[PDB]
Amino acid sequence: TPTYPWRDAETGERLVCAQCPPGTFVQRPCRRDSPTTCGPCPPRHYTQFWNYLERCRYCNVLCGEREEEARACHATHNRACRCRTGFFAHAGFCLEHASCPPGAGVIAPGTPSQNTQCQPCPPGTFSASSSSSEQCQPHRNCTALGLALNVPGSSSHDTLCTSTGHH
Amino acid sequence: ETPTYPWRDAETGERLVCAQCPPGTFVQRPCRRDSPTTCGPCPPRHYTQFWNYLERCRYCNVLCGEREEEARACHATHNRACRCRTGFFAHAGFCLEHASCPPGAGVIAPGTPSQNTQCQPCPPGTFSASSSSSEQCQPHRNCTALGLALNVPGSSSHDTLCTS
Amino acid sequence: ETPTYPWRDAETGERLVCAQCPPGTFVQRPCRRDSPTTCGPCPPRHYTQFWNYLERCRYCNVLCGEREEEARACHATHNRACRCRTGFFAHAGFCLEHASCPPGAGVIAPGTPSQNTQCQPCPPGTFSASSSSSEQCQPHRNCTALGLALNVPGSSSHDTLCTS
Amino acid sequence: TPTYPWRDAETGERLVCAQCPPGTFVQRPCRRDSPTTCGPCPPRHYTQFWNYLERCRYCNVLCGEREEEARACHATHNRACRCRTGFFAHAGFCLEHASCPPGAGVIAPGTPSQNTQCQPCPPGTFSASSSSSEQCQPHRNCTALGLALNVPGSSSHDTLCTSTGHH
Amino acid sequence: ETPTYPWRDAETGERLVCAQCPPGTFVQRPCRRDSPTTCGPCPPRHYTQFWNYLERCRYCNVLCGEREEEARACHATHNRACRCRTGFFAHAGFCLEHASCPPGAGVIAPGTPSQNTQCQPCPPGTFSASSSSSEQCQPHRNCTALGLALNVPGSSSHDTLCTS
Amino acid sequence: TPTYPWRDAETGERLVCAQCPPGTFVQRPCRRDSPTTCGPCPPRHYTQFWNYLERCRYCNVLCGEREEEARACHATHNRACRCRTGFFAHAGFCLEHASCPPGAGVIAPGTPSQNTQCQPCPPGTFSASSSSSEQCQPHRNCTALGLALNVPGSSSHDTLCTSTGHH
Amino acid sequence: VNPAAHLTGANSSLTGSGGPLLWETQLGLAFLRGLSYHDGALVVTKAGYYYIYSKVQLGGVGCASTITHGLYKRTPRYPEELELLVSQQSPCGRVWWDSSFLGGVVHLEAGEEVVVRVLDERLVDYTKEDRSYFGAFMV
Amino acid sequence: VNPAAHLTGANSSLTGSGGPLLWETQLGLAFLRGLSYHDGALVVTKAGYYYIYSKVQLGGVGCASTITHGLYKRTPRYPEELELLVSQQSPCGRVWWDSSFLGGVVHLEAGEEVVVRVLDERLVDYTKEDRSYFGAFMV
Amino acid sequence: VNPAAHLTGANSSLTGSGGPLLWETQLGLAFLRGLSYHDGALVVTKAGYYYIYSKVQLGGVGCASTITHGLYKRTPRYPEELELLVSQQSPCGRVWWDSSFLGGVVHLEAGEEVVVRVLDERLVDYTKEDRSYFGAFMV
Amino acid sequence: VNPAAHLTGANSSLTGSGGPLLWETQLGLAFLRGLSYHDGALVVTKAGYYYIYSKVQLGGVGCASTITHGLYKRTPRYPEELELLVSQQSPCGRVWWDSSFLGGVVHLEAGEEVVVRVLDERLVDYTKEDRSYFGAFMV
Amino acid sequence: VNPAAHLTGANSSLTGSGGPLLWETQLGLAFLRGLSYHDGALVVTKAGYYYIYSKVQLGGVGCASTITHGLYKRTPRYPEELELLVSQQSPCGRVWWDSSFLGGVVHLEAGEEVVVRVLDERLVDYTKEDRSYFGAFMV
Amino acid sequence: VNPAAHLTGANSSLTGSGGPLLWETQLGLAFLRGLSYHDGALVVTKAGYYYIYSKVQLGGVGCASTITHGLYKRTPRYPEELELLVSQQSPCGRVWWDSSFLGGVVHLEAGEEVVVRVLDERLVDYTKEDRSYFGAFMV
Ligand SMILES: *[C@@H]1O[C@H](CO)[C@@H](O[C@@H]2O[C@H](CO)[C@@H](O[C@@H]3O[C@H](CO)[C@@H](O)[C@H](O[C@H]4O[C@H](CO)[C@@H](O)[C@H](O)[C@@H]4O)[C@@H]3O)[C@H](O)[C@H]2NC(C)=O)[C@H](O)[C@H]1NC(C)=O
Ligand SMILES: *[C@@H]1O[C@H](CO)[C@@H](O[C@@H]2O[C@H](CO)[C@@H](O[C@@H]3O[C@H](CO)[C@@H](O)[C@H](O[C@H]4O[C@H](CO)[C@@H](O)[C@H](O)[C@@H]4O)[C@@H]3O)[C@H](O)[C@H]2NC(C)=O)[C@H](O)[C@H]1NC(C)=O
Ligand SMILES: *[C@@H]1O[C@H](CO)[C@@H](O[C@@H]2O[C@H](CO)[C@@H](O)[C@H](O)[C@H]2NC(C)=O)[C@H](O)[C@H]1NC(C)=O
Ligand SMILES: *[C@@H]1O[C@H](CO)[C@@H](O[C@@H]2O[C@H](CO)[C@@H](O)[C@H](O)[C@H]2NC(C)=O)[C@H](O)[C@H]1NC(C)=O
Ligand SMILES: *[C@@H]1O[C@H](CO)[C@@H](O[C@@H]2O[C@H](CO)[C@@H](O)[C@H](O)[C@H]2NC(C)=O)[C@H](O)[C@H]1NC(C)=O
Ligand SMILES: [Mg+2]
Ligand SMILES: [Mg+2]
Ligand SMILES: [Mg+2]
Ligand SMILES: [Mg+2]
Ligand SMILES: [Mg+2]
Ligand SMILES: [Mg+2]
Repeated sequence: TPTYPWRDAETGERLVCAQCPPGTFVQRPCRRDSPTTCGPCPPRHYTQFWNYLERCRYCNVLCGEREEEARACHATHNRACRCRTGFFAHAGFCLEHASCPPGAGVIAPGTPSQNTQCQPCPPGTFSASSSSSEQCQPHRNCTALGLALNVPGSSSHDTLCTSTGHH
Repeated sequence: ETPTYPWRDAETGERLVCAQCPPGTFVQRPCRRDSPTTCGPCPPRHYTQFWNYLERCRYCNVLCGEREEEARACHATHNRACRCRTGFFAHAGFCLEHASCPPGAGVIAPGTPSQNTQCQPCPPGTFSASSSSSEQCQPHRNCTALGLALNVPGSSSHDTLCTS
Repeated sequence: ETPTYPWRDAETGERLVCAQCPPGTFVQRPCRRDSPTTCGPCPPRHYTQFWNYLERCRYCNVLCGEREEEARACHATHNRACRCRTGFFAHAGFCLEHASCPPGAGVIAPGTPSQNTQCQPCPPGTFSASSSSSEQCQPHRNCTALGLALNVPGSSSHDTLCTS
Repeated sequence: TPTYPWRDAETGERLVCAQCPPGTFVQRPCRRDSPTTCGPCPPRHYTQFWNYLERCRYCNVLCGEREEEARACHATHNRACRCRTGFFAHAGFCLEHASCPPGAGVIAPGTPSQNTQCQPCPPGTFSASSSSSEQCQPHRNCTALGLALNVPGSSSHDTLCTSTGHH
Repeated sequence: ETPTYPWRDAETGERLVCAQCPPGTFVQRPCRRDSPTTCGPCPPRHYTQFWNYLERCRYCNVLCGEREEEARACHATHNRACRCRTGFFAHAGFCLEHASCPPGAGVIAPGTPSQNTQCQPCPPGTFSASSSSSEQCQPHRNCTALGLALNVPGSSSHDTLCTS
Repeated sequence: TPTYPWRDAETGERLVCAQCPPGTFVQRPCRRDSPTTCGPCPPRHYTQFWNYLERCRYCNVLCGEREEEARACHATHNRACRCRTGFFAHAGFCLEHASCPPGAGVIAPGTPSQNTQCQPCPPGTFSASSSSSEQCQPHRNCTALGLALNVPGSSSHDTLCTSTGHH
Repeated sequence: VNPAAHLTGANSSLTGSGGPLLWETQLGLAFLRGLSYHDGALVVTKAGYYYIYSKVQLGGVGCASTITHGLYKRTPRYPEELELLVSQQSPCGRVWWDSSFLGGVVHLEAGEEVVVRVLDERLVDYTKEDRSYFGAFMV
Repeated sequence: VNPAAHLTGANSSLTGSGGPLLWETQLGLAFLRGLSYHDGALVVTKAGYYYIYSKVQLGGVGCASTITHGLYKRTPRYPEELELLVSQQSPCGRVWWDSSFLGGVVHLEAGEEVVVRVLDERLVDYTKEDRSYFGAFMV
Repeated sequence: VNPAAHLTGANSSLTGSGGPLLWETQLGLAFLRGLSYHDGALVVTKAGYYYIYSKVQLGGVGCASTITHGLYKRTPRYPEELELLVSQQSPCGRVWWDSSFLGGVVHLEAGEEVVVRVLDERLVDYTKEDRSYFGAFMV
Repeated sequence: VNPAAHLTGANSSLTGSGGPLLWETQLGLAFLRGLSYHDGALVVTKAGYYYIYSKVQLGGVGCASTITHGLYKRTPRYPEELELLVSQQSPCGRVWWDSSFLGGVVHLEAGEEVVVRVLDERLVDYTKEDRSYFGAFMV
Repeated sequence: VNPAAHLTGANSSLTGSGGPLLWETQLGLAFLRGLSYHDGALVVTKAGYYYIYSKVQLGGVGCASTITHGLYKRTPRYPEELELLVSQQSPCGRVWWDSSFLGGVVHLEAGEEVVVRVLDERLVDYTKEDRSYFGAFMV
Repeated sequence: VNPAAHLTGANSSLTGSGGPLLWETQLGLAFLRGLSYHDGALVVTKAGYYYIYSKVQLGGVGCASTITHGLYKRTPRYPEELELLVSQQSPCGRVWWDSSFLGGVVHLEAGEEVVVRVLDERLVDYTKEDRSYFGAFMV
């Protein structure tokens, strides 16, 4: 139990007072005949460590319009904030998750911590759209369908088959 | 079953329906009146990834740069593919070095072949003292857990010191 | 009178002076020994704007973009022409949205197809409270004209308040 | 007539003093037996509203080297400034009116408020010069002149005619 | 001695070893069975800088721009060459105006055809009052050398004044 | 000898005290019966002029990691700094001397005051390398060597000769 | 007791009315000592010269590319604000951050007030009490 | 008769589907001589080596900061397009304009096709037949 | 004999009149074979389809931030130039260099002409015959 | 009475002599209270520690791209200015605006002076009294 | 005697430990008067409200492109620093220079300390005493 | 049979020696028809006028801010390369991509050679046969 030094005011005797645990502050210091009175931190204030503050710290982390609470102000900790859905954190801002354009697809969706990740669609796959959810999808497979090839696909357009075989 | 392709017999002129050749092969010789399509294996440095009736395999024309290694080799059935080497991440067609989180910020995710280092400012009660692409935010030394008294308060960039 | 052009008669070889064709037309057939130039009307999507002896009208090859509308249609005598749509102004080959004057500044001229919004900081005794591409600087509410006393002085960005 | 409250110093009685009109300031407050003495604002100072200032405001709008007075400092108003001939106002600066290059011409001249406006010369017209006054002018018209066409014009050069017809 | 070149005689077909032509010349006619190489002088606007067997001299195709003058003329043995005119320095293919050292800084090296003005901040006890591409830092007026007392201390941008 | 005025404290008489020369400061002002005592400036301090300072100025010019002393702190002058070998001064920084790329060569080496100067290699010369010392060097001269020309050189590669003549 | 104050950015700080910024006056680092506050304004109760100051933390994504940060006086004697100390900054020259700081001595009478205005206000980061603020003390 | 063609930007050029550009083939400067066209593709009828080219005028306002412009072959013998000549450009480094040109000689059999693709398509100015185009000729 | 030409930048190339560039036609790399030249124009004498091209080297110092480079036809049958192949570029985004290349196949009758124009002309480097040029050949 | 002053930019403010800026001392917001003024300098009449400060509003069109804003001491004991508080700013990185602010405590004796210098001076906007200024108060 | 101090950048100023900056306290312009110093911190010996301030001269060659400059309180009552006044600047938008200035009034008790931290610290120019500094005075 | 060739970027393309690029001549899209190749050079065997071209894909990270891309002739009759078609580009105005294309008609005798050079070489992307190439055909 960590302590701090003090003095009894009636006698002048030296005292050894208990500090106060997370969530509390020193409302009244010890005396020769009583321990330190630890008060609970009021709303909007916290102490995260053992301390001998006479007032708790202010919960001063405010969430912007693109953020929401990752943790509430509690007597034990300050508030904390993360980017809301659709946004990631960068350089103290909350930016819009990028879209992967046509020709490329999502390999990891965006999170509050990272931007959308993207790759160029590999051979055999495509993405036709600018999108922050769409992955590279495999081309329509004319041979598996027993159908004739009509127009070959690319990294940004699906293969087209006719509607019948050749005979 | 096996996909196919129309072909005018040279010297018969009738419409044949020939078997295409499988991935890893190409058409050495087209199907005739009595003979099936003759398929040959792709020579080295060449591939076919789909059924086809190419007269020559496609060339394995993807080359890895000095920042890159093979994620796949040139095979009879596919082209070479490349990824960024260790310490780099793939950005806009290039391989960039993984970034470093300054003092005051810690790694929340290692860099990978597709992803830069991810960093955040060290939350309260935690610290990072150096620019590093591995080091995470660590909790402050806890003076009361060690039975010591506080010497110098720590910060987002320096550890708490306790007095002996 | 009617402008002209020299022409070697094919099969006579003499130098003829033929009439050119007027705007809206082109030369269907050249002038001969006995016949004048035969002029035909430009078909749709085509034009000639000047006298000419073209064998085919010029193509109306100006296309309006999504930010643009026709200032003139394709006619027999002229090409299409385009201007920026409502809300845009023509800058360096593009159609940009009209700008907004911030709080503290007022519109001194509406945006047009050729001109951005014009803005100035609100002069003394005047105000604008909003970002707007129409709103001008207005004079402060005059407390003494309304028979009231002053409550809160105004600014270039807020109206003067008077006490009831 | 707007007013302000005051106190007679001899008696302590409450007074209701007249404010002072644009162009003046309170040189002496009212008394039980006289109205407020309104002084005229001295040079370099103004009041634009009814007021009970004891000193007029300073005419603090100074004109830069590229500006000139749109209004003088008057007892009723501060000075105000506009860009001098050849300059327009933008972002608190006075910039040089742009020139329209060859191939393009002036559709509105520059003013203190706006920059030169420019268009690409339409068909049949030209501008050969980089200029902040020159408009697109119609090409020399060979047919109207009864002359032969020598070299066709463009948006940045005039049509050339010979000096005679064809016969 | 004189360098040479192999040549198949046209109409003999034997391998001849012919003399090349010297700088300032070119080959009017190749060497034959009995005749040596005939060399002719480069006409104006043309040159050869090395021994050669060109059938026509190279063209003097270096042109000086308006910011440039000839460092060398077009000669029979070399192309024209250009340098920046007085007041300019050669940077990345262009001729830029020599820079000016602001008040507070002095010229430590004049601009030349290859080099911008060099400037440094005026060291202590020295000054420059103007933006100039010649003016160097000069020592402060020394009040005690002139037998006067100090009036106003000088700076890196103003001379010390002494009282009469 | 420049002076300053003073007053004798015992009598009140006016005095004319000597100032103190470069390298010194007034440790004790004059009196009616003694001249000014000039003290020598202590380490890390200087006076560059005749003066009547009571403390010398501080040698406050500190050399950065890319700099070294051009002059030491002396009693007569402040310290001064220049860029170390390999660096030149620009805009209060010490920058790395540039390299002249292939195709171009050094015409003046870098100094603490100026960056490397470079020209495009003229006809007949080459530089194969990106270098901040290498000059344009003359091509290997096949005719002077009595050898056949194998491959002509350029501004960034040397001419190649075979190893024999032609006959 | 010498008048002083330090007011901090708050959740209410940006009204979007084109009126002045609002500030916190009691929690965390904010305090008033011999000055008052009403609706964004520091209210003077003791006449004298004050050093007034304000810092605003500005920040944005790319991009009136010009930001004006100022302190203005209101007096009941005249129906318009007077400019005291004003800065114009064009920091938008992607994510950017810039701080604008103003300080200076002005004479203020009892009953006069001082407010801070930023145009455009929305570039102000009001989320951290250590980053945007407004204060004064008598000198 | 030597095959040649020159096809031009048209009102229909930008499909938005991620497929090939479409082109005009008969009006104004467009023509076909001994080649055909089918849904954006030049279709070869005489086998041989062709010089193929295309120019696209690019432009936009600010900033897929990278544009790819390419020419691609389609053959019935393989179910995916084959790259012939491709460029990547990052010209976004307010209003900008850049033009990308590609040319090269390729072997093409009867029945094979060539197309152009640009990603992103939307940066292509199709409003002027002189600025975006696609053509070829046998060599 | 197949018509061809390649014309090069010359000391006289930039007239300053707003007209076409002029070119060298015989010295160094310039030549004419079965085509003619007249005051900046290539003049066609054998009718047919031609591949025409031009490259201009552009450069300058800082910043008409937009450059237009084009090839234009002149015919006696119409009193205004006709656009063939045009590019717009904004390369000013201190010293810069950019090169603009245009090529394309066009139909030209005997007696018609082709010219090049750049606006603004002054950004063209004409000092080097290898960097600005204009040519053609029949296909 | 505690010495203080606030001097404002004036029409005379930029001498162009390379000497210090000049300031207004009486009109509008400017005042002296227990400090004097002579030729650009605040003149100290009571010895002590002062917080000195100066703000200059800088602005320009495009672009020594480095601006130095400083406060300097003059003493009769030594024939050269002493640097007190100095900032270097390279804000030119079209129309731009930037504010430079300096403040700090220095010890000054009676008869010493303080001046403000900007290099380059012409970037200073001296047209608004609220924008460029120089003051001090004893602490 | 009213507590004041002005501490100046020194050769020791950048520890590179991620701890606070260190400062000179005696030579040249630096002084302490009724405040103390220990290991980078101003140590308070008289309780009251202080205006604290710090200016850091930043500079670099091209380019965490974001610089944080702050003043922080340490108290023995709590084992973590408290942020007082903090600025974030992204000035890297070649050679650049920028100054960051912070000032404000805070209440400090005896035995509390104030330190300055910059991240990243190495952009601080510590070579000139007039350029980077840290001070305070009681108000 | 009309000479033609198209050669492509290869793993060996960038020698680092300051010499010419090397190229592939048989795999994938590369071929030779009535021309030869020797150590980077196309070697002419039938005399005449050729249209020569080359495209290089350039790219890098930040910033010899100027790139020169050119085609050069080698003849045994002169001991230095002769410039044919050259471009200079400054595209470095983080990641960028630009492509440079050159084409033009030149006269070449039997036995003469053409090469390509880029300075600096290292900015050339050789990893893709569709993006850097060199070819020709007789016209
Ligand atoms: C040289 O001068 C001759 C005059 O001797 C001149 O020819 C004139 O050209 C103009 C421009 O093309 C012609 O104007 C047109 O007239 C026709 C009817 O004959 C109209 O139908 C035209 O269309 C208008 O229609 C639109 C509505 O749908 C309108 O909104 C729009 O404003 C259109 O312009 C048009 O007015 C005119 O006919 C001739 N005149 C003669 C006698 O031929 C020529 O242009 C001059 N050359 C040069 C190079 O400047
Ligand atoms: C290989 O070595 C041989 C030597 O055995 C060498 O040939 C030499 O070349 C130089 C360069 O062209 C020649 O120098 C010239 O000489 C002539 C007279 O014969 C002069 O007229 C030349 O002009 C000068 O004139 C200007 C005034 O108008 C001067 O200002 C200027 O400086 C000019 O240079 C010039 O000096 C020299 O003649 C030959 N020597 C022989 C013996 O042929 C060759 O250059 C070397 N090859 C390579 C590739 O380096
Ligand atoms: C530091 O160490 C001690 C214990 O080893 C922690 O003290 C405890 O705090 C919690 C939180 O309120 C209490 O519920 C316990 O009763 C405390 N126990 C003791 C023995 O002191 C303390 O929380 C640690 N601090 C941090 C930030 O982790
Ligand atoms: C506000 O309203 C009143 C009148 O309706 C204006 O008061 C007049 O001011 C002028 C200007 O000097 C005087 O000449 C009149 O005699 C005043 N009349 C009255 C009845 O008060 C006042 O000017 C208006 N203010 C503004 C800025 O427009
Ligand atoms: C200014 O002028 C005087 C002399 O003309 C210089 O005074 C001398 O200073 C040196 C340096 O310590 C001494 O050794 C001499 O004895 C001094 N002589 C006299 C007669 O005063 C002085 O140094 C000059 N100042 C500068 C900066 O150059
Ligand atoms: Mg996609
Ligand atoms: Mg870290
Ligand atoms: Mg508004
Ligand atoms: Mg014009
Ligand atoms: Mg100077
Ligand atoms: Mg070199």
